[PDB]
Amino acid sequence: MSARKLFYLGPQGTFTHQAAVNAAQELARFEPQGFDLMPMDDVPQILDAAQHGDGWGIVAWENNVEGYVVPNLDALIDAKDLVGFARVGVNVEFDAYVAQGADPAEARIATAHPHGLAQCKRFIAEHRLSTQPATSNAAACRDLIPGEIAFGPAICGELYDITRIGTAIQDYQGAATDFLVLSPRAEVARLLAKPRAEANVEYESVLTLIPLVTGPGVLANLLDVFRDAGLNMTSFISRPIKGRTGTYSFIVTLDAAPWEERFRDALVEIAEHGDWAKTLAVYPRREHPNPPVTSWMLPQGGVRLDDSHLPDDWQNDETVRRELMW
Amino acid sequence: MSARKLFYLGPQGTFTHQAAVNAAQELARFEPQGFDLMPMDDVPQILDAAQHGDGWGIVAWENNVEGYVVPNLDALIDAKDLVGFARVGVNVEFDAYVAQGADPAEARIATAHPHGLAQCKRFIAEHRLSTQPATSNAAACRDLIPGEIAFGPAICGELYDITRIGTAIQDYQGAATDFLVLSPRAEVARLLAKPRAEANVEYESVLTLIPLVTGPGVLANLLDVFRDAGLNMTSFISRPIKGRTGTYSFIVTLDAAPWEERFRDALVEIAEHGDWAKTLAVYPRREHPNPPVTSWMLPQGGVRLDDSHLPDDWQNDETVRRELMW
Ligand SMILES: O=C(O)C(=O)Cc1ccccc1
Ligand SMILES: O=C(O)C(=O)Cc1ccccc1
Repeated sequence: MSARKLFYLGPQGTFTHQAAVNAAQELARFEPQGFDLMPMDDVPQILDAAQHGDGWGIVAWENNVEGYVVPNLDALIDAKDLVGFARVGVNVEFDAYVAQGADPAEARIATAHPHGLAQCKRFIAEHRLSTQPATSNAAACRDLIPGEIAFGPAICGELYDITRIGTAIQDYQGAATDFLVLSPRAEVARLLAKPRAEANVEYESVLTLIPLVTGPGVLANLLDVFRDAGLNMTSFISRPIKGRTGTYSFIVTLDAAPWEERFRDALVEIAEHGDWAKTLAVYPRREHPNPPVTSWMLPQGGVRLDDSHLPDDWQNDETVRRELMW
Repeated sequence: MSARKLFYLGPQGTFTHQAAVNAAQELARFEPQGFDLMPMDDVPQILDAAQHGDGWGIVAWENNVEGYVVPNLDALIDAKDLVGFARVGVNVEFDAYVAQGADPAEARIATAHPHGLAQCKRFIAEHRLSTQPATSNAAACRDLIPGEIAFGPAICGELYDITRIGTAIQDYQGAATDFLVLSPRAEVARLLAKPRAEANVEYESVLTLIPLVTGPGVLANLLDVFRDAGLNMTSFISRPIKGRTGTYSFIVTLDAAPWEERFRDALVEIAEHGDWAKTLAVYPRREHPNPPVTSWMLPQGGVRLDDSHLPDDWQNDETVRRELMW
């Protein structure tokens, strides 16, 4: 009858804690009696407790500015019995805090994890603060005393007796981390019985593929399979297999559920070629902004030709030579 | 007549400082009068000074455990006039240090950047140390006083009056970061005149490609071009174009120089399709370990069939259903 435990990277107040709160909200219907959010010291302990069946884990997956959390990716790849079934986002915003009762004019020190101080340079500038490092942004907000300002997640203001003096004060606008919720596979299959039965098309999957061949053409031959099946991808990365340099796996995120016939037929083809395959996550399809190509702002330099009216002798232009280095 | 300046992420003692030392050695023949290694506060300042023509920059590129340094990747993508021309590695090993004259039995505190303490857990355990955070591992070794042990790069022992008591004491064996050396493009083209003239095949390139089309098949059609040209890839990642979600660029690392005819003909084809393209780096080809496929150790679970003798009704095996979630 107990609350479903949701294990996240501690301590209390981290962005991963916020992710757990968000997850508990979106997943409320799966666990009517609610969730018990439990901080853990690290990610391997989270996976272990999830895989033992004590509850669900939530782990940072991808940030749009910093990329994948590669150790988490690698750990999920090699888990014996976990799969992702929800993907939740947390905007990376830092608030500024003082110890309750402390006067902000008297703060001379900014405290946060060094990566947090790096994201709040302007604020530190504008307030003439020195910097002191903390083990985490959250620990900084926990340990606040007068004469300091801590930078941390919005959630810290809920958890500790601290006074918010600044909201979303970080330099960069628009960074966000996505997190996956993880559970043993049989449990998830059951949770997915209805959409699987309804052949619901509104799902995304994350898949790892290892063609057991090397050399030119291996990835092209693989991806032709997804093309010919009409499967759209939204993220792709190559990784070594278990840190071994010179080995190659591929992790794809696609706009399909593995029960869809086109997906099924792709995987049959890939598996019958001998490639190793594993589905790492299946979760409801997020709605992607689709800014049109004609509105895409391209990076500086580079070569771009008008495909319907090509320039003459374009291959020898000095600027082309520079950008392509040929 | 001066030393060539080499700008790296400060302060003195960082792994990036070690990378600069390594770079100065491998590149000694380009600058007979030697190098002046200059620490800078951040990467954008490094790129700026490189692009202004004050000297060369060196920036962290990819770590095998943590992946690409995505902000560095993105910054190079958008530079107006920089290209990489050397790729140097630094093994991630931490040494343990005490203030000169201090007795190691009396150390009660370990100091490092939190990511450094996280990589040296066992040592901290085995020595009954509490932990204190520092802004960087290097800063920890700089600021050493008795009763502390700092964890930092080998180079710290050269730069500060500190006594090494432990060598490569970190938990994980075998992590390494590669760094790129950057310079304006005309300068690099000149540096590459000989191998370009000799049509030297012993180079690798990093390339960013942006097909100006969306939907299924876009990447497959692109990569078919590299297949048909016999170009082998060793790394691949998708990225948003300038943080914009729903836009897509691709960054490939390949075993060819852009002057090679097969490479040239690939890029002609890609450019005449309308895709935007930019070469981010060209540098001597590193020798890749090529462990044979039959020796590849695969991750736990997953589906792998014997391609020459397939199992019967394999698509309905309970274990298959679990690993693929269909
Ligand atoms: O080819 C497709 O499926 C596309 O949508 C392009 C793509 C491919 C892989 C990652 C991101 C975008
Ligand atoms: O298809 C090839 O070129 C391969 O070598 C496989 C591959 C592709 C992309 C990144 C790493 C390996």
